[PDB]
Amino acid sequence: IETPEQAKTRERSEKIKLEFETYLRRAMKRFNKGVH
Amino acid sequence: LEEKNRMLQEDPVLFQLYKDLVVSQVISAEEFWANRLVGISAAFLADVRPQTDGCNGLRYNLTSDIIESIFRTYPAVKMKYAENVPHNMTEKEFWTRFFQSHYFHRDKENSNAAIIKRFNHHSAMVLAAGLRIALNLKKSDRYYHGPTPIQSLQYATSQDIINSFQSIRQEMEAYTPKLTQVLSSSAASSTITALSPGGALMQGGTQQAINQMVPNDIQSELKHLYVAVGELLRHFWSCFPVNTPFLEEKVVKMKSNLERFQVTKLCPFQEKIRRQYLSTNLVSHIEEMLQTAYNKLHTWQSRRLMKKT
Repeated sequence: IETPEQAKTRERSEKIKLEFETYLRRAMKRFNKGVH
Repeated sequence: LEEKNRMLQEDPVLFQLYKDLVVSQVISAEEFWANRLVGISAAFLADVRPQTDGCNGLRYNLTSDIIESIFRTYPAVKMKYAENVPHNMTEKEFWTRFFQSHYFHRDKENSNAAIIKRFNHHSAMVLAAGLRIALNLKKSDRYYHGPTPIQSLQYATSQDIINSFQSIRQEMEAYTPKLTQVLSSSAASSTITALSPGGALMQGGTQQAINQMVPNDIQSELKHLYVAVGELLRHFWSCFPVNTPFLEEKVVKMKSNLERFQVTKLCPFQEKIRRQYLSTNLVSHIEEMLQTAYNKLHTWQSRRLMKKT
C-alpha cells in the first residue's frame, strides 16, 4: 500500500501521461484528416 | 521409518542408546519403541497490518498462523483460496486482492449498516469458532514416640535417688565460684590433642582425587551405561507388582535384555577398567543394582512357586 503522498504523485504522473497521450491522439487524428 | 529416524537425530545419546540396545541384538526395535510410546481472538484482523518498511517495502510475512486464524474465522476466505489459488490467481495475488478489496477496507447510512452487519457477522463467526471429612484420632501417644524406636530410658532405684537428689541439693546449696579449678594445663593439652588434626575427634582428612583416576571418556561412558541401566530397571519395576501373566513374560524379557547388556557393553567397559587397572569400583554399584534386580525377580519366582505348591 503506497503512502498517500506517493499515491498522489503517482496519480499526477498518470494524469499527465494520459493528457499527453490524448494530445498525441488529437495530433494524429488531425494529421490523418489532413492527409485524407 | 523417516519419522522414527528423525527422533534419533534429535537425541544422539538416544541413537547411541538405540545402537547399544537394538543393533547389538540386546533388545528388539519393537520393544525399544514400545517403551518410547490454540485460542481464537477478535484481533486477528485489527492487529494484523500490512508491514511497510522504511523505503517502499511490503513485508507481508504471510505466516500460517494468521492465515489459519482467518480461515477458521472466515470460511469465505478459505473457499476463495481453495477455488482460486493457484489456478485462477496466485496466493500472493489473492492476498493483494484481499488487501485491496472493499471487504477488508470497509470504510452514509448504508455504510453504517454495512459496518454494523459486518461487525455482527464477525462476532458470530468468533463465537461459532470458539465452539470447535471430620477426623478424630485414637492413639495420640504415637506422635509422642513416632518413628523413634524405644530408647533405653533406664530408671533409677528406690527412694535413695531422692537422697542423691538431696546430696546435690545440699552440695550446691553452699556454692562458691571457682576459677583455677575450672581447667588445667594437662586438661588443655589433652583437649588440644583430641582436637589436633588427625586426632580422635579429627577423623579422616584429605581424600583422593577420584576425578583424575576416572578418565573423562570413561566418565561419559559410565553416565551413558547408567542411563541405559536406569531405563531397563525402570521398565523392569514398572511391571511390578506382578498381577497378570503378561507381566511375568515382560519381566523375563527385561532380565534377558539386562543380561545381554551386561555381556555386550558392561564387560568390555569392565575390561576397559581392568586394562587400565582402575582401582575405583565404579562397576560395583552397577553390579550391585543388577544383582538386586536378579534377587528380587528370583525371590518373586520362588513366592509364586510356593503359591503354586
